[PDB]
Amino acid sequence: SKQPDKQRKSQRRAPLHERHKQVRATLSADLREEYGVRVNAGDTVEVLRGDFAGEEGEVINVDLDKAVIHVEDVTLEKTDGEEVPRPLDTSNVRVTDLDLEDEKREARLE
Amino acid sequence: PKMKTHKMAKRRIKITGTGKVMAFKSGKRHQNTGKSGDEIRGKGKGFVLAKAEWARMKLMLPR
RNA sequence: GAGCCGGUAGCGGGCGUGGAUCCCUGGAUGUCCGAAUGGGGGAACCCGGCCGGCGGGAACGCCGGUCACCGCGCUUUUGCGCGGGGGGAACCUGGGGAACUGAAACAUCUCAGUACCCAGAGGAGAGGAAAGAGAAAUCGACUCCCUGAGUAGCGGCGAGCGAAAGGGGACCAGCCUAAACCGUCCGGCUUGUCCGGGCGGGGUCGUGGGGCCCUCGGACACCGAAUCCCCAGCCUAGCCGAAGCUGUUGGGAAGCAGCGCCAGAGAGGGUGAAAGCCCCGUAGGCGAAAGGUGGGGGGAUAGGUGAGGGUACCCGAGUACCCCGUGGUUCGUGGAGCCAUGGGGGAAUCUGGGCGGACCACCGCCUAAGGCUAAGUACUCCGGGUGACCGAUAGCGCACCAGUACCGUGAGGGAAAGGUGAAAAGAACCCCGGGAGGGGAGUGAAAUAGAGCCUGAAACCGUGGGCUUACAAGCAGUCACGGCCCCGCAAGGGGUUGUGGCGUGCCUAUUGAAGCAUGAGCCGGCGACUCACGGUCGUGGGCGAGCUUAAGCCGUUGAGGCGGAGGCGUAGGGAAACCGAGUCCGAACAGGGCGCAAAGUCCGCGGCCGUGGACCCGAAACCGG
RNA sequence: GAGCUGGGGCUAGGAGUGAAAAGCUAACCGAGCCCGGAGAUAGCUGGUUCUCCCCGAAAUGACUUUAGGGUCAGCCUCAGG
RNA sequence: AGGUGGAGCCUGGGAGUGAGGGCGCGAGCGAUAACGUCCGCGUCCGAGCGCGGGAACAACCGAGACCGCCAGCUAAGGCCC
RNA sequence: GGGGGAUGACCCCAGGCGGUAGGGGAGCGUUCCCGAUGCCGAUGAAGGCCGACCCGCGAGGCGGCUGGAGGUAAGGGAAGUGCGAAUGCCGGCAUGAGUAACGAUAAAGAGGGUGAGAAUCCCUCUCGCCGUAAGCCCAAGGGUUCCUACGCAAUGGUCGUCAGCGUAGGGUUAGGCGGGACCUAAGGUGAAGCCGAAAGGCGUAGCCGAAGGGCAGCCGGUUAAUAUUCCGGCCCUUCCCGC
RNA sequence: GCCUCUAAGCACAACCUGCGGGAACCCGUACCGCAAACCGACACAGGUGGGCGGGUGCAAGAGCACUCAGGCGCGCGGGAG
RNA sequence: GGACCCGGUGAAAUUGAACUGGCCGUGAAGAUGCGGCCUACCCGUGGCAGGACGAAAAGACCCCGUGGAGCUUUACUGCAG
Repeated sequence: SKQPDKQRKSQRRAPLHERHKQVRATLSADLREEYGVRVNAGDTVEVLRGDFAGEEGEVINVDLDKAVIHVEDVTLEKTDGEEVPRPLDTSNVRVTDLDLEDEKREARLE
Repeated sequence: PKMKTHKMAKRRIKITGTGKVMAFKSGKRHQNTGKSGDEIRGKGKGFVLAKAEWARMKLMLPR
């Protein structure tokens, strides 16, 4: 990991959880400030960019896989019709309501 | 890297600081030449100009 | 650390924090081929002994396991138990080993001991404590880098080939056995005293070893391993990890503006258009294991050698030495040695025996005719780092269902081909139509971004328009004058031409060229005076005695700085002895070289000259497998 | 019938075979073909790129297994005296 | 002596052609034959000594092409079209 | 060259200036490395497309249209650098040219049928060509090409609803047929044996080696395809255990 | 395969026979196949080994003319002459 | 039976480029393109060969490179035997 391309080499080829490494971030005031150690993943938040910028929503699906996730809110409808969840650019991602009602959620991040 | 007809460098050859070079008369003698005497008095040294450039050069360096 | 059943996105179904996917390491399966090895064979198939369940044997009997090739030691007995062989890009030594081409032919020579083939060792082999080097009574392993030196020198003295000791540097490092002398024996002959092989003595580093007699003397000396954990390094994932938000032009902002923080980590990359502070598992910096491989380093293992004189003496080899015929060496037959050997003679055991280049005297060196020896140099399949290194005809030829498609019987050849977008949101539905494909709607910032769908130029085929075209010559055309047509650089120009006016295309090689001499159908991209070491003049400049190897150290950036063997100038003149601002010819003051300082030297950048495939492609041929 | 033939094989490419012309040897063997020496040498042949300034050539003589090469001269050019 | 004016000389780096023809003249050969060749004296061309002339024609007579389209004298050569 | 040049420049006149090999000087764009107290751009990097300002020039600038993301260096450094042009290499693209060819002069024509559309398919009726073949068969070679249901984009040197073309499904069974579970000649291997510098050469016996030797059957039926194997009727062989 | 037999074991259990029960594998087949499915790079009038090859006529006969069974009209059709 | 007219398909070497006439002259000496002149409307298809020094191929006949390759003998040398 000392060159441009060795980034694709220990992130997605190595431990997929390394991609978890990607789900990385912070969120609201509470929690955050409070720290930032111990995540949740499929939590809630509210992006901060892209037309949808400054929006309200929640963490639907830990997609690490595709390299990002989905946010019920954030989405769109096809052209045939039916609606649908859009792709979640890892990038602009916000979480404040730190999914933690599940004791195991509060025993790791908040 | 370089050397030189080391030869000629051997036989006939060798320069003066002057930037010039000379080798022994070279009329006839030392082969056929019952010929004469005074003719004998015909072997000191001969300094040819112009060409003495291939020469010198080609030798260049040590001599 | 919380998602997954690989690239498959799709249907149908499912595992999971009372630690799934996957990252590691050590496992158990590993069907058939392939050194193949049980036997055969046109590989990937077909055949046999022993055990084996016993197995459907419904009231009737099989696969599985197995096993065994052959050359190697030798507990020999009837031989039981260990090693090998096959690979492998490049690199290593041995075994064998060539023409081209240069010499402007070519027989000597060169390319070379190169290219190739063969065998085999290794992770490195090569080599390696000297019958060495040379001569200052000086040096000491081998190797490798610089230097010595393009010197001494080899030669149809032609083209060329072209050492070494010594000095500087990296490394260090030393040991064994036959080596019958002693004793031990075991086996023979046949009892003695012979040869024999296992045990020690010694088991030689730079001359010693034994055997005898008296002095001995009575603990720190580990190698190539052997050993223990040690930091065992790495082995993939180890994990934390400083600090901004609002406003805004925007389809998108991380941009434009306002305030705000970081900081040994403003390395880069991903983020809808360019962030230190959004993601980054990055540089900040600390982190990390029960298994696979070291030095460093600690210890005993420590294996192991380690002092005195004397005596008549016996103890590292079967061929040294010599004659002929080759080798290697700088040595091409030479005044020609050392070492290595093809044939034939066939010595010595320390006043022995080679050596210092024919030989000889004397001096000086060394002690052969067995063996082992890490480290210092080479090489990249592998993994990383870095780029005045490339961008799809460049780079490996091959950026991803390529050494595959494809021609070749074979050995072998050996290609082309990447790019939508922010993500599919990849075009439901309606239309002409057998469809493909075209018309609308919808995504959309734009689809003349639309599915081989970024940029998408030229050549070349179309569709309309301006001008122009039927008594006319030349590719061309360009100068004059005229009419139609447009004047986003208006009283000046655009475009097109009717006439007339003067006109032989374009490249190489040519005395000479339009050409009827050749070169080219058209467009686009590749495509040809380069680099290195020398030398050579010119110039930009640092000191005049000027200047640096190789290496040692220092190194986000990584910062150069020390290193003084050398080499050119400091006189030269001469074959040399040698002399020397003088000298060689000579016996003569007659000339040749030089003196007279004018002094360079290193470097940079250039026009060139030699070695180079070396301005670029071009053939018939020779030589290897 | 030194007859034509299928199938199985043996020889081999400086060497084979050849009722023999130098024939045939995977469709051109007067010495095969592939990879290697190797990008062989190649007075010959072509090829030999952007602009512009300045001057201005020879096609003779001398020696060459040299004559359609090239050495030295002669005629060019730039730097200083 | 030099009116000249701009060639000359030495040292030094970098070169190219190393085989040409055409015309006049003086010679050689040759059938005084050839756009023949062979030596000389000047010129000439050199793939641009490109333009004028002689119809056209490197080339022989005149000429030295830095550039200026709607100037002026002439050369050689011409002026009935 | 020369008369004074302030750095330009300005004035005189002398004085030419046509030029290939080839010699000297000066400049231009090309991709890179500086960022010598350098950074432009979503109101476009760049390339592209088009032009009546700047230069002798090779280029510049600059304005209009295009296109999705870069890179510029005011100055010095570096180099795989500038192309008609090599019967050049690679790619495309025109020629001749809507002429030359349909691969044997063994000819067809008619009615119906299917289909979006049939000279070129299916049924049917005349007619022509085989007939030693343009026959069935065994082999060798090639390997699903064979059948059946769908379909025609390209291959079919025209069509094409046809295919020996596409996708999907399915097809070929043997104690007695062939190959082995048997045999040897050539030849090839090859423990022993024999000779090579090494790789290797030869080579006994034994083994490999075939439509040569040997070996136990035949006729009918039966699907979209198989058949001496599937049906059935008829004919057998070798091994094993028992008596 | 048939007969002769050593080693050798049978010699109330070795081989021949008779009857009855029991056993019988490995891999090959489609269709093309004087050929668009095989070699000639292509649906190329080129080659490729064995089996009677049906008849009528001709002295005979795989030669010949017509045709049996089975095969096919050549994979480009019209139209002037 | 092609060729010709129809429908269907639809190549190919060579070629700088071209709107390419005859003449008699010319030039490097056998010209559609240069001079003078004479005929001269624009395009096409079925043809006929003459010229475009037509196409094929960087002459095999030639000479030149102190090129190459094969056979020959009292060529030179050297090896096999």
